[PDB]
Amino acid sequence: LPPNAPACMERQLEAARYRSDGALLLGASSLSGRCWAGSLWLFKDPCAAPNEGFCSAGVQTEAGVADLTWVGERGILVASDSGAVELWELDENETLIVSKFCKYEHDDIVSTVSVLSSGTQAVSGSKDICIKVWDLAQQVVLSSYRAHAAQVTCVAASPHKDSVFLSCSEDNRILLWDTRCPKPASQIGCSAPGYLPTSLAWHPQQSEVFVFGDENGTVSLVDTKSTSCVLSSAVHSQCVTGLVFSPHSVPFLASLSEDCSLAVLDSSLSELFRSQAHRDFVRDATWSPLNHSLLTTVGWDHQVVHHVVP
Amino acid sequence: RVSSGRDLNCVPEIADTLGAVAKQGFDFLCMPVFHPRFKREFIQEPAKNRPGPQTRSDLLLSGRDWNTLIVGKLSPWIRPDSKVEKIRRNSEAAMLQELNFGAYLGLPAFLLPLNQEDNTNLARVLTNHIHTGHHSSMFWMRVPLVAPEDLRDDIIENAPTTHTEEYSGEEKTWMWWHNFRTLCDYSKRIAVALEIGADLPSNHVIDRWLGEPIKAAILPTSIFLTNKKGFPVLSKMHQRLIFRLLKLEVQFIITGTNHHSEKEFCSYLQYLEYLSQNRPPPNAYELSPLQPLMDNLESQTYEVFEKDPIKYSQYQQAIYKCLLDRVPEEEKDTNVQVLMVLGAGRGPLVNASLRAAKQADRRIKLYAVEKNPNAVVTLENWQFEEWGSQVTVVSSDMREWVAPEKADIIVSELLGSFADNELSPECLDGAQHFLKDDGVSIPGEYTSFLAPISSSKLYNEVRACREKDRDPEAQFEMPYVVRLHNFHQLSAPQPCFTFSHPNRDPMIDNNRYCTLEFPVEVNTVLHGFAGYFETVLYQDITLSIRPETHSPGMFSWFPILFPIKQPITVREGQTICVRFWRCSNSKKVWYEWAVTAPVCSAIHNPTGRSYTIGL
Ligand SMILES: CN1C(=O)[C@@](CCC2CCCCC2)(c2ccccc2)N=C1N
Repeated sequence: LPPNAPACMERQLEAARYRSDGALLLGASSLSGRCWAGSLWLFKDPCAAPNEGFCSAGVQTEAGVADLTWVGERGILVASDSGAVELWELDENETLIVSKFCKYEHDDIVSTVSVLSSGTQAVSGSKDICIKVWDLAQQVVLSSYRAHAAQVTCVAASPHKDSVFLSCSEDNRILLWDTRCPKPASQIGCSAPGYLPTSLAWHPQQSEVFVFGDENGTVSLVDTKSTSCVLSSAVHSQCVTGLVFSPHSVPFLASLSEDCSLAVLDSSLSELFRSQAHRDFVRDATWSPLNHSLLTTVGWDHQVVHHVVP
Repeated sequence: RVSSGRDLNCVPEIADTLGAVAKQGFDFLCMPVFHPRFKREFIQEPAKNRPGPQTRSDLLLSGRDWNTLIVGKLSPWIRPDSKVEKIRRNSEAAMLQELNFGAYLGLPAFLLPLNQEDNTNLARVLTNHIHTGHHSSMFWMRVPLVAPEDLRDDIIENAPTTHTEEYSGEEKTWMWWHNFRTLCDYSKRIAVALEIGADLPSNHVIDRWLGEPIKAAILPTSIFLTNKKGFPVLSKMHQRLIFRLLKLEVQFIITGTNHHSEKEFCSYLQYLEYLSQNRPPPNAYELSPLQPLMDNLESQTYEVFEKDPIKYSQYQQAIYKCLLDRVPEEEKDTNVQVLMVLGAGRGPLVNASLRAAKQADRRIKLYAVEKNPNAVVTLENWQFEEWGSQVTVVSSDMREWVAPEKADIIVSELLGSFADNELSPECLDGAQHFLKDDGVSIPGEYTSFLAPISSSKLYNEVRACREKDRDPEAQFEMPYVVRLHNFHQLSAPQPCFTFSHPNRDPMIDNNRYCTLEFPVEVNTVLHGFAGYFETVLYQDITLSIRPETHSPGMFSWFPILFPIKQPITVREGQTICVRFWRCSNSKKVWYEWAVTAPVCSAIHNPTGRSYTIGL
């Protein structure tokens, strides 16, 4: 086990992210028991997870982790319960995780974070209904937006645009943002109001189309230009918590849900693979950069399952 | 001082967090009983079979700490009125789980949110929890002054914010509270935890919360302004609301992170303590809300009613002026003016009549009439030790007493909340036979007034006065003595009935009936009617409890409240029509009242079944 790393990892695993070289990043939260705090973990060996004694680097954050995102190859952006956005950098030999800044700006729990295309700016969505644009270098808030009426469920930065991003909330609004406009927010999505949006995922090849999951277990494909929903599928029986696209030229869509199941869909949203290995809520998913057919998923059951996608 | 608490949606170490908020100066802490992100499953496998614990132990804090320092918080993911049946059914079980756990810890209050129009199922789950085992537990409903939809920044391109005037739409948050409060059948255990926004709404929206059970006031760090030093302050409009909320003795709650990072959380509390230590000065009137009309009258009850120097200084001036007007300077020593104090009590009017005679320098022959033999003991002891042969104490009823001579001036009063004060017309009518043909009565005129009021707090207090071995609705058919600070007046008071003394009519009928139409220019809920009165002692010397002509320094006379069985919804521009009767038999006197507009109400107290004053 490395120094400064916590003795035991927290039961509920919130995030799983793959670095360019293939290093696995883990986010753990203690949502029960005496302590309600969080911890950051790095694993150079993907099969070593969730074993604490065989990790590259580890650290214990002030409060629980709600969402994570890589800031290059050494930076780690944390969405904390304390209402703070944290930035933790790696060591010269990548053995320690040191805190750069811990700025308390959101009034309630920061539930979602997304780093913009430039890598110098990042967007954060919180339960305080507000959305904030952060300066990762200056360690300050550039703009504070209160466009929604309920808690912001998901914030996703566009793949290659520093001004464009998506944000959804429990007010049944999917907002397409563009900071270049005098009024940056723009209400997009289906014609008639249906079920609340819970997850957002930008397409890696088509920068004008995206996918979203609702609270009823339905995943829908929508074009920002067409602004009319035509393709939808009842994938899960419970709320769609996450959606992640594969690195392939023809991308595969990994669907996550509270029904304790993982699903892999094509481009027409048809079921290709389904795993029920998780005995609890499936939280995060990341495709391996070395083997594009390998998909790693984490849950609140403390399981780090590795899947073989055909 | 300010009774205040800290709101936190993140508590990693319960022992370390409570120590940090106590160091800051907070009296209590609003924290979640279960983790806000910890979404539990209760029906679908295998998430429902999740290994425990579901939350942290009760052993972490002592019994006294859970009972006086911790205010519970419902998890934000719990949505019992969700469009999805699965989320709805799961939220029902989770709400019960969190409410039962809050009752198990013995928490003084539990926070539940009102952030949408439909909360009917959240109302059922709470009403079911209250009707399952009796408890002293309180439920604070988190309701904002302005809904977050009407508070959002106009930054959505294809969805602009409404700039047009919407009088009823601006009051939608009160409708969220009222509909929930109605469904829960006006539970004594359900109160308001009013959340104040960055920009306050129009005066009518804030005035709609007058008379509502507000027990807490939530203030976010975002609403605080930065002064020319770097400390958190509040706008003059936000300060006006704090002064109003401090008078209602609400518990102030601070929410959100420290935006004034160069300072601390203690400065937010220091500004609220600064507002209370420098609030507007109170008056003599300001230094249970309802009490029924008293008929026993003890030594201390007479004493508190005698605690009115302004009342007897006016009575002194009234008698002083009547003496000079009746006897000139030439008849200063040859003419003796016979004065008859009817309802002498413990001798406050008698001493005032003697001080008036010395001031006017005129001869008087006093007769102190009193029915109460306990009060006669105080009069007879006063006479032997101070007054003498000048004052003749009479232990008899003014209506049945045979006077040895006719009176020049008859002095009578209404003291405090005495039930027999309503019988004044009949008492003075049975005493005017031993009054001279040119005789004067002090007071000479009495004029009553009625006003429509709104107080959801007072309505629930009358509702709680249900007694066994009597009508379950008898409490609404009787008048109550209440303070002006509680209720909110809906229209200007109008004359109800007038009584002139001595009564010159050959066929005297003390029975009354009036129809009063009150114009209401606000959206409100009628709960009853407040009664005030004006009295003319002598010429320009008067006493009044009417809010407009109120005599400054008065404390003995409080307004009367006539409640209604079912509260009536009143809209802007609508008129409240009240029908009031003053009924009197040969044995009893009673009041009857009814509402005929906007909607009809049943006639209250028919034949005086619930309340009567015996002659
Ligand atoms: C406080 N209070 C009132 O204002 C009043 C008028 C006193 C009433 C005047 C005439 C002679 C007898 C007494 C009332 C009674 C009924 C309606 C409106 C007012 N009674 C009480 N207790």
